[PDB]
Amino acid sequence: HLFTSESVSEGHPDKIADQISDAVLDAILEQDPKARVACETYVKTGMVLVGGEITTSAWVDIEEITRNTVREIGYVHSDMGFDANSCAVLSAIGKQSDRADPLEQGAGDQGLMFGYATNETDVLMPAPITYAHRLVQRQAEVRKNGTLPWLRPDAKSQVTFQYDDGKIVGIDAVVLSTQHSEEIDQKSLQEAVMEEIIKPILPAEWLTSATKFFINPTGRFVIGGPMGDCGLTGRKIIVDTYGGMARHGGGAFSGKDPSKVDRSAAYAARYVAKNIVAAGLADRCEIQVSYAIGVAEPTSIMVETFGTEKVPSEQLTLLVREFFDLRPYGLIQMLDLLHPIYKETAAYGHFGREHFPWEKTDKAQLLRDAAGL
Amino acid sequence: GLVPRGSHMAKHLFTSESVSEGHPDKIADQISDAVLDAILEQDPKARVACETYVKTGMVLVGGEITTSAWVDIEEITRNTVREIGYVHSDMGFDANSCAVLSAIGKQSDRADPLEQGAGDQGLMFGYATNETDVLMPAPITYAHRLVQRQAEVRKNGTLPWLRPDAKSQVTFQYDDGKIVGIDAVVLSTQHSEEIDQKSLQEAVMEEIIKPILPAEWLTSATKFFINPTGRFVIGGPMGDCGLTGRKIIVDTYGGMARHGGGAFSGKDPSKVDRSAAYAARYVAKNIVAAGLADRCEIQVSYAIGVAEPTSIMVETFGTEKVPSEQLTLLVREFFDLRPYGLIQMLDLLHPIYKETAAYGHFGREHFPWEKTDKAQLLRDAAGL
Amino acid sequence: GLVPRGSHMAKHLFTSESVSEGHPDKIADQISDAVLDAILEQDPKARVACETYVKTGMVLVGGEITTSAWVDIEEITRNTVREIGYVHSDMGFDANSCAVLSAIGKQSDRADPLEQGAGDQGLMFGYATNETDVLMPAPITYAHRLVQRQAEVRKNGTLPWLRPDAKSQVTFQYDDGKIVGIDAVVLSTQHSEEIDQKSLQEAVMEEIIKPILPAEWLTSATKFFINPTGRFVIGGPMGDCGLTGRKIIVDTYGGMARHGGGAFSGKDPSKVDRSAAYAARYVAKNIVAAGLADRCEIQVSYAIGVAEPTSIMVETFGTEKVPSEQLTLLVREFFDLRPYGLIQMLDLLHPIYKETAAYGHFGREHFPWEKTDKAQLLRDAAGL
Amino acid sequence: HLFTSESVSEGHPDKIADQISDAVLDAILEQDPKARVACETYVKTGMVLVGGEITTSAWVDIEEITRNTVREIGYVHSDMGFDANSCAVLSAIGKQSDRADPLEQGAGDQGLMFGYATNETDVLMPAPITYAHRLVQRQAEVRKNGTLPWLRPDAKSQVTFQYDDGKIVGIDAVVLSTQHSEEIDQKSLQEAVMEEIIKPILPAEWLTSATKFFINPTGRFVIGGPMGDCGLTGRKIIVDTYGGMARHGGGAFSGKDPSKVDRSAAYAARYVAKNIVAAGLADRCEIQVSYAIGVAEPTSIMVETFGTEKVPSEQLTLLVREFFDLRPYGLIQMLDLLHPIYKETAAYGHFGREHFPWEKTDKAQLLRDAAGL
Ligand SMILES: [Mg+2]
Ligand SMILES: [Mg+2]
Ligand SMILES: [Mg+2]
Ligand SMILES: [Mg+2]
Ligand SMILES: [Mg+2]
Ligand SMILES: [Mg+2]
Ligand SMILES: [Mg+2]
Ligand SMILES: [Mg+2]
Repeated sequence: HLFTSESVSEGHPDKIADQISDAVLDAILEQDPKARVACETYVKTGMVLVGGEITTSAWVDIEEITRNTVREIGYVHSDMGFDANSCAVLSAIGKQSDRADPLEQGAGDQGLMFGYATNETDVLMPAPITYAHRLVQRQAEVRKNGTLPWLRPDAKSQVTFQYDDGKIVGIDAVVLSTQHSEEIDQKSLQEAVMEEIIKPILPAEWLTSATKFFINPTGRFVIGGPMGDCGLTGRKIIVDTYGGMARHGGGAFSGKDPSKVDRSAAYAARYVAKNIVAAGLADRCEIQVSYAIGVAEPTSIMVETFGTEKVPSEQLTLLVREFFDLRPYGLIQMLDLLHPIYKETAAYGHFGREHFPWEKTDKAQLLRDAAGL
Repeated sequence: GLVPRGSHMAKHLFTSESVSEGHPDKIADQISDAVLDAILEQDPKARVACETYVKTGMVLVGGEITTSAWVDIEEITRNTVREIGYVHSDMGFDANSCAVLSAIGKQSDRADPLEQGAGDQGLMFGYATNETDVLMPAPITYAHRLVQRQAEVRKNGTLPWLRPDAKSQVTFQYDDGKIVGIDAVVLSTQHSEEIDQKSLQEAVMEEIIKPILPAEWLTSATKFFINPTGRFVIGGPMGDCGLTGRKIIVDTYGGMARHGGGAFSGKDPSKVDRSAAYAARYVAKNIVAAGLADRCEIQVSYAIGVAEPTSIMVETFGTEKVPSEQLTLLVREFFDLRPYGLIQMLDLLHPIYKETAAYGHFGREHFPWEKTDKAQLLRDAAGL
Repeated sequence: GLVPRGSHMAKHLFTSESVSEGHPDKIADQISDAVLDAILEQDPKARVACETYVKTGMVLVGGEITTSAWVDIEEITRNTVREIGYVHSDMGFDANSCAVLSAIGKQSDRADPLEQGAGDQGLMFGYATNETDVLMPAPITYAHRLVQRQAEVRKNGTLPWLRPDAKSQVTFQYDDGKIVGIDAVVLSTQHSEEIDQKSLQEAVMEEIIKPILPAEWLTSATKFFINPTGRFVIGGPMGDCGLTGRKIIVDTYGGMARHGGGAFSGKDPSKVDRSAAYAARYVAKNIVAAGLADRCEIQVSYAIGVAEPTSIMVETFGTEKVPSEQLTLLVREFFDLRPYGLIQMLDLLHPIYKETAAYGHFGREHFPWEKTDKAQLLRDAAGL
Repeated sequence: HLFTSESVSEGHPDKIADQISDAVLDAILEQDPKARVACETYVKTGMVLVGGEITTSAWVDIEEITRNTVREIGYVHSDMGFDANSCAVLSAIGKQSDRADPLEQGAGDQGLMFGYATNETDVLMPAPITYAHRLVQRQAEVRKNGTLPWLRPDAKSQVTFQYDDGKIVGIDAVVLSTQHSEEIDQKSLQEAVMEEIIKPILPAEWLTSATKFFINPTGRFVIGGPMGDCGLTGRKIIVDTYGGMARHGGGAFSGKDPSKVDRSAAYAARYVAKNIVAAGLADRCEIQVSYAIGVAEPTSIMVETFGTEKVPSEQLTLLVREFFDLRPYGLIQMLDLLHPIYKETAAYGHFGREHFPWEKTDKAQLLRDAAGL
C-alpha cells in the first residue's frame, strides 16, 4: 500500500502562530516556571493578535516577543508580504477564571492522547513525517545560510511512501512548494530545489525513476506567509505529531504550559511508546491515555502493538504501569517539563529530535531486563 | 463504580469525547459555517476560507472570500450566537451586545471542469464500522449523543438552569472487536446559580445520561463523573478562547480513526480538506454497508494542481470479505475522488454546512456523504 | 416658552453643551486617564500617550508608553466602566463581560532640566471671566452642572431608572457682557423601559433642571427640550463610537474661548497639549482674580525642541484695568511657561487626571491650575 | 501682538484617519447620496481599524478603499514604516440604532458650530492657517512630482504672524518638520526645504532677518506616520477649520454625511461669514449657530463683527436670516452637499479652497444691494 504525510516550514502562517504562542510561553517560564499559560495566536496580513488566559508572576513584553519571533522566521520586509518590524501586535490576554502532594492533583481537563513509535527510522518515527519534516527544515537551512538567498520563509512538503508487508520499499511521490522572490524563474528554482533540498535529504535507495517530483507545481510562489492565508495556533496538530500514521486525541500543543494534559500527556505517550520500541519489545507501538477532569489517575490506558509485540500484550501493559508515571503532574516530574524549551518544538515536529526530554530512551534497558532479556 | 487498582488490567479500553454547541471552539466553527451557508445561498461557486476567533466580548471573523454574494457578517454572527443560547451577560456572553469585527480579504484551466487540479496538498481519512446502526464508532457516537441531549433538554425547558457550554467523554471496553460495555462516563455542563451540585448530578443522570446510554452497557463498575470539579457557572467565550478548527477529532471519529489535520468549518466544498474527508467517509461507509468489511479506513492525499489523488489506501483491519487489493481498485473506479468530481458526486454546492459544525460531521443519515446508495453496486461488483 | 419668529431678533445669544460620564467619547477619555493615573502612581516620570476606542462590546486601548510601571490594562478598564455604571447587558454595555484589547507600543539633554525643549509643536488657549464665582463662562459651567446633576441623582437612587449616557445644552442671553437670562435648555438622558416620557420630563425638571439653574434666569420665554425625540433606551457604546479626544470643547470652555486642537486625556504632563493649556488657564484665572481684567484669553505656542514659547498673547476684550502690554510682560515673568517649568509650577507629576476626564477640566477649585495664589502678587506688581 | 496656527500633511496619522473616513463616505455617496454615514478610523503601526455606524443601500469594499487612500498618500513600503499593500484593515462598522417637507426635519443632534471670515487674505481666511496649510501642501507637491524624492509623507508646519492694529506686519516664526529617507543629511535637507518649500510659499514682504526658521528642529525624522503615533478621526478639528483664530463647537468633520450638523452647519457658517466679508459688510465676521435635537430652526444665531461692521449689527443679523437657510436639511439644499466631494477636504483645510460649495461668494452682491450699496 501507499501512505502519505506532510509538513510545513517555520514561515507557514499556522506555524508562525504556533511559534509565537510558545515564544510567549518560553519567556514566561523563564521567570515563572509554575505559570499557567493558554496563549492563542491569530496572524493575518499586517497584524498579530495574541490572546488567551495567563496566570503568572512573570512580566513579559508581548510585542517584543512577537517581533523577535517573526524576525527569526525571516519576514522582515514588505516585499515578502509581512514585516516583523512594522506589523501590528494586539493583545487580548486575560486571566484563568488542592492536594498535600502535588503529584496527586487531578487533571485540569478531560481528554484523550496518543503516542507512537516504529522501527522504520533511527529516531523511531514513521518515515513519511520524518522526511517531510526534513525537507522543509532543509529549505529553511539553505535559505538562512545564504546558499539559496532567493528563497522566502513559507514552504510546504509532502512525501508518499510505499510499504509492502510492513517494510519500506521506496518513495512514490514528493511535493515541495516554496516561496521565493521575483528574481528567479521556475526552471532554475526546480533545479536548485532538487539539488540543494531534495537530493541531500531523501535517501537514494528510495528514489527510483518512477518517483514523482512536484516542485512548485502551480508555478510562481511570491505571495506567502500571513499575506495570503490566516494562521492560527493549533491548526497543524497532525504535522506536529506523526503525520497521520498514528491517531490523535484532538488537543493542540503550542501556547500551553505543561499542566495541560493535551500537551504533556502526549509527550509522555511518545516517551512510553519510544522506550518500548527502543527496548526491542515491539516493532510498532501506539499508546492511548485518557483523563477525567479532577482525577489524577488516567481513566484508560491502551497499548496496541499491531501484532509486532515480542512479549505478551498483558506484560506490555504491566510494564507501562510499572515504569511510567502518567498522572498529570507526575508527567511533569518524570520528563522535567518546567523549562523554556517549547519554542523549538513549534516547528518541524514535536517528535523525532533526540534532545527533547520525551525523546530519551533512558528506560529501554530497564524494560528489557524487566521482561525476557 | 469503585474499581481498585490492578483488578482488571487486561481489558481493552478506548475513549472518545465531544462538546456542545456552546463550547467556544464550536461557537467559532458554527459562525464560520453560518457565514459559508449565507454565501452559498447566493453564490454556489464562491471560494470561502472563513476563520473565526471568539473571546470574552468579541467575535473576530477573518479569512479570504471570493464571491458575488452580499452578506451581513454582523447579523449572521449575532443570529448564530442567539440560537446557541448566549443572550445575556449573566451567562458571560450576549449575542446582542458583543463586538463583531471583520478581517476578510480577497483570496490571493481545463476543457473538462472535473479534471481541475486540487487547490492545496494534504491528506484526509474516512472511517466506518458496523458497531452502530449508523456505521460509526460507538464512543464518539454516544459522546455526541450526550452533549446533544444536554442541549435538547436545555432548550425545551426540561432543565432550564442549564447553560450552553458542556463536554462529555465515554470510555468503552472492547473484547476482540465487539462492544462489551461502558467503563467510564464524564459529563461536565455549565449551569446557573439556582442549582446545587447534588441536585445537578441527579438531574444529569436522569435527564441526560440514562435516556442515552443503553442499560445493558452500564454495570456496577461504570464510573460516572458528573461535574467532577463542582461549580460550572462561568463558561463559553467568557472562560476560554474559541477558534475555528480546534475540534477536528470531535468533528470526525473521536480518535478511533486517524486524521489528516485539516479543519472543516469555514471552507467551501472546493477545499479538499473538507470535501475529500466527506468523500472518504462516503466510500468507507458504502464499503462496510455493502458487507465487504466490518471496519474500513480510507486515506487519500492530494498535490496542489493535480486532479488525481497522490495516494489511496484502504485499511480493513483483517475484517475484509474480499482481498484488500480488489477493494482498492473498486474505490478508484466506483468513486470520483478528483476535487471537482467529489463536488458533483456528493452534490455539495448547497448551504448545508452550519448544521455540520456541531455534534459531528458524520453519523447523521441526511447528509449527502452519509447516503449508502452504492453499497448494492459495490457488493455486485465484488461478487457477493 | 413659545417665542414666535422675529420677535426678539436683537438679543445676543451664546450656547454651550456638555456630556455625562456615560457618553461613549467621555468613556474613552476616562479610560485613557485611568491608565495614566495607574502609571503615575508607580512612575511619576513616565511618558504616556494612551488612545482609547470604545464600541459595542469592546474597548481598544492603544498608544505609546515608556515607563517602569507595571499595570493591568484590563482591570483598569473594567473598573472605570464599572464606576461609570455600565454593568449589565440591558444597558447595552457591561464592564464585566466586554472585550479589552491592547495595542500599546514603546514610544519611538540640558544641564538645567527646566530648559528642556518641547516634545511637539502646537498652540493652546486659556480663559477666565468673572461671570461666575469660579471665573468660568456661564454656559459651559451650568451645562456641566446639569449632566453632573444627572449622574448624581442616578447614582444615589433618587431616579434609579436613569442610565449613564446623557447630554445637555444651555443658551444664555447677554446684554453688553452681563448675563440677563437663559433662553433655551436641552437635556437628553438615557433611561430604562420602566418610565414613560411624560413622567420622565417632570422628573428631569424637578430633580435636575430646577436644582441647578437659578430661578432668576428662567422666565416664560425659556425653551425646555427634555428628551426632545422621545425614547432614549439604547445608549453609550452600544449606540455610538467613543474616541479619546473628541470632546475637547466640552473639556475646556464650551466654545466661549478658542482652542488649539490638542486633546487632554491619556497624555502625561510632559505633553504641552495638556500642561500648557492647564497653565494657560492658570494665568488667565489669576489675571482675572487679581482684578486686572474682567475676561482674559491667553494663547501660547511651542516648537519641538524649543523651551521658550514661540508666542504669548493676552486678550482682555477691552476689560483690562492696566495696559495690555504690561499684562503680557507680567505673564512672561511671573509664570514659567517652559514645558518642564509648567510641571514644577503646577505640581503635575501626580495621579490626579482621571477626575478631569468628565465634567470639565476647568472650574473645580481643587485642581492645581485652578489655584489663585498669584493674584495678590500680580495685583501688587501691576500697581493697584 | 502675535498669533500662531499649525497644519499637518496628508501623511500625518490623524489626517490619514480623516482621509480614510471620508474616502469611505465618498464611495458610499457615489452609489447612495442619501446614505447615513458615521465612520471612525483608528490607525496604528501595521493596521487600520474602520468603525462606526452606516445605513445605506450602497455596496463598498472597505479594504480596497483604505488601501487606495494610503497608496495615494504615499505609504507603500516598509522602509517608510507603513505599507498600504500589506497593512491590516479591520472593520467594526454597524448600523444606526418624519416630515411632509424634508426641509423641516429636526436636527439629528444638538450642538454649536462657528464660521469665520476675514480680509487678511484673498481667500477670506486668516493668514496663519492659510500659509501653514500651504507649507504642508507644498511639501506633498514637491514630494510627489519628484523634485525632492527623499521626502516622506508625514510633515507638520506652524506659522507665527505679527499683528499691529489688526493688520499683518510680517511673519515672526516658521516651523517645518518633514519625514525623510536615510539618504540625506540634515544640512542638505534644511537648505532644500528653505529653497523648494518655504521661499516659494511665504511672501517675501513678511520675511525679515528677524524671522525665525525652525526646520526639522530636533534632527532626523525617518520614523513617521502610523509607525510612531496613533491616528484617529477628528483629532485635527482646529487644523481643519481656522487654526485657532475663530472658535469651534467641538464636532469633527470627516466620516460624517451632510445630515450631521457638526459638519454641514459649520460649512454653512463659513458660507455665511465669507459672503458677509466678501460683500464689504465687515472686515472680520464670526457666526455661531446652535441646534436642539429634533428641532429644525437653530436655537441661536450670533453675528460678531469685532467692531469692523460697515452696517449696523441688527441689520447684519437680519441679512443672515433673509438670505440663508440654516435648517439642517436646508443647509444640504442650499450648498448641494449630496455628492462625493469630501475626501478632498480631509487634508489641507476644509476652508480656503474656492472650488468647494461653501466657498462660493454667490450671495455677496445680493447682500450689498439689500444694504446700503
Ligand atoms: Mg491552515
Ligand atoms: Mg482540549
Ligand atoms: Mg480549546
Ligand atoms: Mg490544510
Ligand atoms: Mg462623538
Ligand atoms: Mg497635538
Ligand atoms: Mg495626534
Ligand atoms: Mg457632536
